[PDB]
Amino acid sequence: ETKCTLKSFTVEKGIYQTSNFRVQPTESIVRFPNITNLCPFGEVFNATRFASVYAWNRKRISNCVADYSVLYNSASFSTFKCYGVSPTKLNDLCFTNVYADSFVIRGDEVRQIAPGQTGKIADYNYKLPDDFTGCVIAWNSNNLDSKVGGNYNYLYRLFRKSNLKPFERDISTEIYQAGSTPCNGVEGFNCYFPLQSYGFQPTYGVGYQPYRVVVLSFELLHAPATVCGPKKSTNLVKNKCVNFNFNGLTGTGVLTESNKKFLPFQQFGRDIDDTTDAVRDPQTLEILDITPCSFGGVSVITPGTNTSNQVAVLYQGVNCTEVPVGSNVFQTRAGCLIGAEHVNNSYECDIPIGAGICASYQTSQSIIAYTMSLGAENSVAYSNNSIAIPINFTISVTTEILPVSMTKTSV
Amino acid sequence: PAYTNSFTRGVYYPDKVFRSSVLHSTQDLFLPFFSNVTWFHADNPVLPFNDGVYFASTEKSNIIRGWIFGTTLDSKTQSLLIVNNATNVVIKVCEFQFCNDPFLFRVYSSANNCTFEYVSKNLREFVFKNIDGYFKIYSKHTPIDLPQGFSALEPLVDLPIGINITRFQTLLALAYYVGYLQPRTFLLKYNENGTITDAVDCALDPLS
Amino acid sequence: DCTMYICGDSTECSNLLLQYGSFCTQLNRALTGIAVEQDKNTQEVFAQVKQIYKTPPIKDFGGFNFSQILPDPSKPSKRSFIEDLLFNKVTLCAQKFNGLTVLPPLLTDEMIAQYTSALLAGTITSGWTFGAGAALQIPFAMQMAYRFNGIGVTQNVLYENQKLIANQFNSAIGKIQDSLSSTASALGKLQDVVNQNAQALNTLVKQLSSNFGAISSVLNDILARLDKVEAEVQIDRLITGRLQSLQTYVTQQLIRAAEIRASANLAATKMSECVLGQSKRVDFCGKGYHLMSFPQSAPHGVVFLHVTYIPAQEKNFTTA
Amino acid sequence: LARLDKVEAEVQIDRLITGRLQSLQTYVTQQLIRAAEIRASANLAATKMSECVLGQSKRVDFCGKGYHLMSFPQSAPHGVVFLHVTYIPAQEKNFTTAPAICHDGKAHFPREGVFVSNGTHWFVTQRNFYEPQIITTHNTFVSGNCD
Amino acid sequence: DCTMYICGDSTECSNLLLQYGSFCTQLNRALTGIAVEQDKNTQEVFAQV
Ligand SMILES: *[C@@H]1O[C@H](CO[C@@H]2O[C@@H](C)[C@@H](O)[C@@H](O)[C@@H]2O)[C@@H](O[C@@H]2O[C@H](CO)[C@@H](O)[C@H](O)[C@H]2NC(C)=O)[C@H](O)[C@H]1NC(C)=O
Ligand SMILES: *[C@@H]1O[C@H](CO)[C@@H](O[C@@H]2O[C@H](CO)[C@@H](O)[C@H](O)[C@H]2NC(C)=O)[C@H](O)[C@H]1NC(C)=O
Ligand SMILES: *[C@@H]1O[C@H](CO)[C@@H](O[C@@H]2O[C@H](CO)[C@@H](O)[C@H](O)[C@H]2NC(C)=O)[C@H](O)[C@H]1NC(C)=O
Ligand SMILES: *[C@@H]1O[C@H](CO)[C@@H](O[C@@H]2O[C@H](CO)[C@@H](O)[C@H](O)[C@H]2NC(C)=O)[C@H](O)[C@H]1NC(C)=O
Ligand SMILES: *[C@@H]1O[C@H](CO)[C@@H](O[C@@H]2O[C@H](CO)[C@@H](O)[C@H](O)[C@H]2NC(C)=O)[C@H](O)[C@H]1NC(C)=O
Ligand SMILES: *[C@@H]1O[C@H](CO)[C@@H](O[C@@H]2O[C@H](CO)[C@@H](O)[C@H](O)[C@H]2NC(C)=O)[C@H](O)[C@H]1NC(C)=O
Ligand SMILES: *[C@@H]1O[C@H](CO)[C@@H](O[C@@H]2O[C@H](CO)[C@@H](O)[C@H](O)[C@H]2NC(C)=O)[C@H](O)[C@H]1NC(C)=O
Ligand SMILES: *[C@@H]1O[C@H](CO)[C@@H](O[C@@H]2O[C@H](CO)[C@@H](O)[C@H](O)[C@H]2NC(C)=O)[C@H](O)[C@H]1NC(C)=O
Ligand SMILES: *[C@@H]1O[C@H](CO)[C@@H](O)[C@H](O)[C@H]1NC(C)=O
Ligand SMILES: *[C@@H]1O[C@H](CO)[C@@H](O)[C@H](O)[C@H]1NC(C)=O
Ligand SMILES: *[C@@H]1O[C@H](CO)[C@@H](O)[C@H](O)[C@H]1NC(C)=O
Ligand SMILES: *[C@@H]1O[C@H](CO)[C@@H](O)[C@H](O)[C@H]1NC(C)=O
Ligand SMILES: *[C@@H]1O[C@H](CO)[C@@H](O)[C@H](O)[C@H]1NC(C)=O
Ligand SMILES: [Zn+2]
Repeated sequence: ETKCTLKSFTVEKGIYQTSNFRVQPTESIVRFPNITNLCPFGEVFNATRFASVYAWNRKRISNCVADYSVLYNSASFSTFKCYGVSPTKLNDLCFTNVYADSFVIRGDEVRQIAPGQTGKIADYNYKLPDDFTGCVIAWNSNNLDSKVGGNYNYLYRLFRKSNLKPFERDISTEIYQAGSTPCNGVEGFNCYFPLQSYGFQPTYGVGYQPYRVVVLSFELLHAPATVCGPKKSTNLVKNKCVNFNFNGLTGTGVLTESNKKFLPFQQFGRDIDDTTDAVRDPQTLEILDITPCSFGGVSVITPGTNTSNQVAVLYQGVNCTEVPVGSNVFQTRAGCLIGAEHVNNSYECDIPIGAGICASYQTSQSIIAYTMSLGAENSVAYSNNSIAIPINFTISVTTEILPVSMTKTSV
Repeated sequence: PAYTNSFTRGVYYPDKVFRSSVLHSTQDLFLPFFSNVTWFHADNPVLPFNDGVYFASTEKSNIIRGWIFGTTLDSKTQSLLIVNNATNVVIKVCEFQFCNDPFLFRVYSSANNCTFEYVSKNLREFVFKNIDGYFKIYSKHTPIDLPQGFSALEPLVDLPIGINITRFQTLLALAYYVGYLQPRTFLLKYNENGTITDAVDCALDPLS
Repeated sequence: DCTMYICGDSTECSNLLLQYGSFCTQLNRALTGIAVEQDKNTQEVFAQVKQIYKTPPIKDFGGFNFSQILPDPSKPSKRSFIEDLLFNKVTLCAQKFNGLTVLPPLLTDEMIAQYTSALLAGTITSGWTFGAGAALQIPFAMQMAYRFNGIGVTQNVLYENQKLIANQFNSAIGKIQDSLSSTASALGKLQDVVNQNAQALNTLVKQLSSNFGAISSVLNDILARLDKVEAEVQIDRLITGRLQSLQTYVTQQLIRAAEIRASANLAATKMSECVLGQSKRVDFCGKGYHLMSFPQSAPHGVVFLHVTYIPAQEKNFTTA
Repeated sequence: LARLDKVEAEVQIDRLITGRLQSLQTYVTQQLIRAAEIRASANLAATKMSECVLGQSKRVDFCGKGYHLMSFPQSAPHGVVFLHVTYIPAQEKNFTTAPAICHDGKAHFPREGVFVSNGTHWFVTQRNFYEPQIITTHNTFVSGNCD
Repeated sequence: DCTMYICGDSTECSNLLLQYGSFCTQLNRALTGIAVEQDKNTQEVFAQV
């Protein structure tokens, strides 16, 4: 691994960080609320009479267990777009609350039911937000919403003073004024009734045919969940490193019993730096600390390859109870040191490891690890009347090497 | 009506997330520090709701019992009725034809098209918010004019109702203060027990 | 850990990060150079002494009292009294999801305290001669008399006023002890380095909360909510922003490391020129004419107690 | 460019441009930092040339260990090597010493050097080399009485 | 002024800039350290007397 990370077949004496250690999770935990009540999608999709798009209906779906596969697996839907959510993962995800909206529109108007759209329907009938989190489901209804001589049950707003806000509704029938001529509450030049009815004859082209639409809006929030997918909740285990999924809160960690005094309304707890740090189990209501599964740089300690192929491994900051492991083990303050042999002697620091520990290849040779010596101890023999004077002298020549320049380069 | 200084009253837990031994800057509708709140004596006049309301009562006989919220405050629109009866807190949403002078039962002449219901010396503080299709209530009871001091209101209940509110009125059984929330950045201090013990209204003054 | 700061536990993100190539190798390599250099900086300042010189048990230093600066055997770290004050006055394994880890220094605080004790013991028992190499013992009052010659005062001034000079020195050390106990801003030069590094890490960690245009700042949300083709578009925004955030941190740490490197070279120069010798350089070793200096270790720093001769009670004379 | 038309190629090229530009900025930034390290080492080498080669330096450990005598510069690839020549005391010997000599009530101090006793006879000698001399009225100075 | 260099008078741009988080605080803080240091540099040279 050192040879590979250095991209060299030979390695000089030293300590080289080659990779990173990580305690992999033992198993996966899933914990959703123990709600058996199936969500009532049937009454929004199979209603006899839908709402006029100018007066689009809304229904809250909550405190129930959903199964969006029943919807998405059906072949009858002509369009099943989703924004900020994927139709497959939608069944694994969980939400606080959901709003189901429904109305009838022309086939040519389905393209307006998307975030950021404009036009008569988008601007004056049903406006989606810029950051819409839901799914738009639509199907042709020329078998139900049209008849010979035309069906005029449905209406849409043709004129308005200003564009609607997202999810805003306006059922007013005040005659719109398109010019300086006052209308005084009656139609005429520049004076038109704000609503109009579709020409739903059954012989019309697909763009003119009626289409039923259901829009599902998902409230992803920090608030407690009430609409989860059909996933079966697993048993709960502690102190093991495990994957977890609490009401959608997904991660990996060491679930530990928490002494943190969560108030009865609180569902999650957070780190000083706003990361999720504790959670309430949705069934037992116990509070669990989420400690991260331990990690650390893996440093390989080696003499030069021209000296020996034997090496030691330092798991930086890792405790020796956590590592999986050529079998000497020594808990330095720098981390768990493996493959090096601890000795009580002290020597000059050959290879530095940290916290006063160094390593060297020494005798039967092995990689020893020792507390480094600062130097030889020496009592100066000081006294109030003794002086030492050199009888002789040594003329010494010392090389000092200093960098002065570097290779002039241009790109 | 009279007027009084709110001091540091009206802080509440902005989110249902436990935080402890940390200072967290949050931006939400809060009652500004030292705000000039309206004062009434028991008075049951109709008042605007604006962006949100802070309501507090100093009492010794539990005379104040509920509130009504809406726009027309009549059967032409849905309205929210909150009433603390002698045995249960009761909450209802209906097109209530509220009386000209509601009191405790003579709150409305008739009701129809109901769509939501829920049933559960003293300074009582309450905060009412109506944002993103939720009506949210926070409250605290404190043993004791509005006293200067600091305590945080915990969430009492919230209603997933989409109704429109612009004005409200108080229901009495045969003194209180009203303040209005504003979008303010508050630096909140959480102790080791995870309760808010101090706050700084960042827009109040240069030191803040 | 560049790959853990940017992607955490996600293999999906880790594979996208490979498209940026060498950036995580460069970041880890740059931080490693900074870390290795911190041990060099400490070795260059403190490991100047060849041998661990020990003070005599009988401290007959001509009346000069070094008890506040020599090691206290009762302390577990064997620090001096002033060194213990310095360590107490500066006030600030891996269990962080963000991959941040703090490496221990090579020399422990106990080893650094052992080097300063050797430097100090050598200075008082042998003067400047331990720097040149032989560590020739000399009575303290006599080496102080040579310090006087070095500042251009005749050596008889030391012996004739030795009691006064010793009393003045002992009192001045007492004032330092009282000062470091009572003051706060004196160590602000070391505390600033701690505050700068802490603030830089809090900045780096808080940047994980930013969206950088993604639907969510939490990368596990995107993978739990969007399929591969859509998730990768959102993750690429987090990767780009987090990578830029980490590059900004590493760049500014390289600049700070160069500031500390300069301060360490300076501290190493003062050790050699002020502690191992007597310096003729004006204001290099405190105000006044330099006599000697005593090194004291501090958290991530060194304190030099510069002893100097300051003229006083000047009187007018006619001259020719 | 060989595989995509302008409208699609420009979208793909803008990614390479953004990444390559950031890659080159990272190199230039770190070279500026390294250049500052070399600049400091060059200023130091220039200081040692002036103070160690063109002079004799009293600065301890500036020009090698021991007392500096002289230095010789030698060029190296992108660097300079200083051969620092220094005097190092050797074979130190213990002597009894005194700060002053009392004579006829006068206190005598060494002009330069230190008083040392071979065990029976007092001598004055230079501090850095044992060369003992008779204590005389010339190599010592008087100041005050012996008390 | 990091927010004015990047966005000028635009509130629409200013809200987008918030998505990048701390970068404008870091830039202003770095330049402030440089500016404060210029007074230190002058004091260190001239205020010696
Ligand atoms: C200097 O001498 C001391 C010992 O003092 C001795 O007694 C004196 C009265 C005088 O006669 C000296 O010259 C004598 O040598 C030496 O210190 C001892 O050294 C040995 C090792 O050689 C060691 O085991 C002892 O512990 C030392 N004692 C102390 C108190 O440290 C010292 O080495 C002599 N120095 C030189 C340069 O010769
Ligand atoms: C490494 O981790 C283990 C736990 O896995 C620690 O062992 C515990 O140590 C405490 C004393 O500190 C004992 O009371 C426990 O009984 C030990 N537990 C076990 C299972 O042995 C160990 O101390 C850690 N080592 C370091 C250096 O932190
Ligand atoms: C001073 O030191 C030198 C060594 O640097 C000594 O010279 C040696 O002396 C011995 C005889 O005692 C000879 O055998 C060696 O060949 C000499 N070496 C050299 C390099 O000349 C010298 O004796 C010492 N002088 C004193 C007075 O101790
Ligand atoms: C809630 O209902 C009230 C009506 O009771 C709305 O108030 C009107 O708003 C329009 C602008 O949209 C004004 O032109 C009218 O003058 C307002 N009427 C009154 C009596 O104030 C209010 O807009 C509605 N709020 C929402 C969010 O739909
Ligand atoms: C307060 O209101 C609650 C309703 O919210 C009343 O409770 C009902 O009381 C009747 C008997 O009078 C029972 O048949 C119902 O089952 C109760 N409903 C619930 C939900 O508990 C209560 O009686 C009222 N109290 C007073 C004093 O009027
Ligand atoms: C309850 O609300 C509905 C509207 O949702 C009212 O129904 C309307 O009643 C008027 C007559 O008053 C009719 O002209 C409308 O056609 C009705 N609309 C619908 C959709 O049916 C109903 O009257 C309300 N009931 C009460 C008691 O107020
Ligand atoms: C050296 O200095 C220390 C102070 O740092 C002196 O210790 C004090 O001595 C007095 C008695 O003279 C005690 O009452 C104090 O409690 C001591 N203080 C400490 C901190 O120990 C010591 O006496 C001085 N020694 C000499 C020879 O002057
Ligand atoms: C101390 O120094 C004196 C000189 O001042 C030495 O005395 C001489 O010793 C030699 C024999 O070694 C005689 O030949 C001389 O005549 C002596 N001179 C005088 C003036 O007496 C003495 O030997 C030295 N002692 C030691 C122990 O070195
Ligand atoms: C609507 O009814 C059909 C049967 O007529 C049923 O298969 C379908 O599931 C119903 N819709 C929903 C959303 O369940
Ligand atoms: C869910 O399960 C727990 C047991 O783990 C049980 O105590 C609780 O009552 C269940 N939920 C409901 C709503 O009953
Ligand atoms: C390897 O070591 C041998 C001595 O054992 C030496 O002769 C040889 O030059 C070395 N080669 C390299 C590439 O270091
Ligand atoms: C090393 O020293 C420790 C005490 O620090 C002792 O417990 C241990 O037995 C010693 N081991 C050897 C091999 O001497
Ligand atoms: C509070 O506001 C009213 C106006 O609504 C004003 O008349 C009154 O003087 C104010 N009181 C204080 C103390 O500011
Ligand atoms: Zn003369």
